[PDB]
Amino acid sequence: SGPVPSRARVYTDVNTHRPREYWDYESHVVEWGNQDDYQLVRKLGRGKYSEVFEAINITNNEKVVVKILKPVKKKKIKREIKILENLRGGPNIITLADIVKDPVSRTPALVFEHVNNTDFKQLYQTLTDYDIRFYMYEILKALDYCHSMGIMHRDVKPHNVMIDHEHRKLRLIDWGLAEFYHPGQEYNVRVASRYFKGPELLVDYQMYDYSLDMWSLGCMLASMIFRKEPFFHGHDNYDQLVRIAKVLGTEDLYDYIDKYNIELDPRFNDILGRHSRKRWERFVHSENQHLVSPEALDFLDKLLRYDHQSRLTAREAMEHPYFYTVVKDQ
Repeated sequence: SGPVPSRARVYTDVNTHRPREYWDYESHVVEWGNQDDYQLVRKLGRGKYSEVFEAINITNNEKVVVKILKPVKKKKIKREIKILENLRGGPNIITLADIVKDPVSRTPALVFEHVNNTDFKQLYQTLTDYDIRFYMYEILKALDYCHSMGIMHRDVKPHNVMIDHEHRKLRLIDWGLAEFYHPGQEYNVRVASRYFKGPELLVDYQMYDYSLDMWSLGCMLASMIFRKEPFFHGHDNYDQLVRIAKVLGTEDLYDYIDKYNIELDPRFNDILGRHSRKRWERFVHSENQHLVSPEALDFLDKLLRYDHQSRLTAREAMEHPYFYTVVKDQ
């Protein structure tokens, strides 16, 4: 008959109670800043959709990050801009400062607050048990904020978390794939990076919600505590589900597709097979011992569920025993 509907357990109708202007991004009017305000200093990186530069605001000699957009549908640019403006001032959310027309690409360039960051390459190297708890807690603040505001990030992974370790300061960035949550809406499943895609995305269940972000956060945590980056390292979208299935087992997977009456791709038949659910202990060795605790495993288990309804919400996560010691400190 087709798949069973679903709604977010939390923040279900927040957008419905807003004025349409809040989520009706297609009708947002960009008000352009002055592109001569900013002088480019050096290239920071290349994205799928942007070139990223360090720049100076000459009017006030402050350091900024400029994201020059590749050509993309104006719809998508209005979205990102709208989401960024709705979220401004929220905890650990990157601040958009200005928006300008690049004279050379004739495309938008978003201008962000500068964040002096340590590379997750050289960072997930040096992190103590406490650091991970602290930063995950900081990420959860950002995710509970943006979910409470009717927005799912849809691209949570280590690249999108900026940490200034010297200042113990964290920002969730790259809001380019983020969407407004509406009960009943069927989303594109071609979001997130492979290693971070929820099972919902992999079996093509379009009526997903904020809980997607919680899976992704599970993948990050797994890779930090067990020191295997990325944790679920599939070579393509089908191999990804099989890698998950090999840890979480096939019984719950098939239970999941059953509950939601999901029609599984015939390609998946010959490859999923039959796998038991593994105990987390099998990833604990002497190099990662000091980051793994019973608290940490209980928490990770509660994030990494096929059934998106059963995963913790950002808010429930934040009150898990794993964070008791960081909560007391603040």
